[PDB]
Parts: sequence; C-alpha cells; structure tokens
Amino acid sequence: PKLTKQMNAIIDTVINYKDSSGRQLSEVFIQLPSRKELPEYYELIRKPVDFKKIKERIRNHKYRSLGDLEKDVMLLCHNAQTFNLEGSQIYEDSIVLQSVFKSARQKIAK
Ligand SMILES: [Zn+2]
Repeated sequence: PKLTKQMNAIIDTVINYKDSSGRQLSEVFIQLPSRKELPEYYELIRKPVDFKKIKERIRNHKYRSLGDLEKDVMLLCHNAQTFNLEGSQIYEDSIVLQSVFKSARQKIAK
C-alpha cells in the first residue's frame, strides 16, 4: 500500500525531473517507438522497456520490492546506453536519470 505509494513517488520524481535548462529528460523514454519505424532497436535490444511499461507494472502490482523496480529502471537506462552512442544526448540523459532514481529512492524509502 505504501509500497505502491513509494514506487509511484519514486517513478514520478524520475519522470518529472528537469535539468537546469528546464528540459524534461524522461520525454524520450516514456514510450518506445514501435517495431515499425525503428526495426534496428528491437534487433539489437533483447528486453525493451519504457516508463509506460514500468508504470503498468507498478499499477498492476508486479513489483515485489523496490529492488525489482530498480532492476527495470536500470534496464531502461542500460538499453538506452546500448542503443545510443556514448556522449549522445539520449545516452547522457539516461545516466542522469539512473542517478535521479537512486537519489529519489534514498530520499523516499531509504
Ligand atoms: Zn490495484
């Protein structure tokens, strides 16, 4: 009950986070492109995930702990760093989002 509350609070801090420029870094990660526009993603990436899917898993009670949630958030970021070039905007945003998740988790449910 407060597990669900915690998870939404943690994921909402990640989703809503903005850099010093005002840009919402999560935008690109909310929903993957489908197989059609981007076929190359699904051939290289073995376990695709997006924040909509993570939100679905929280809502439907699929995460047993904060650790299980963290595993999916770390996968999202890892997939982004696999698909995109080191130093690209998307790669670097995923790095910051990893760290946003960890801080939010420490702040919210130490
Ligand atoms: Zn429910």
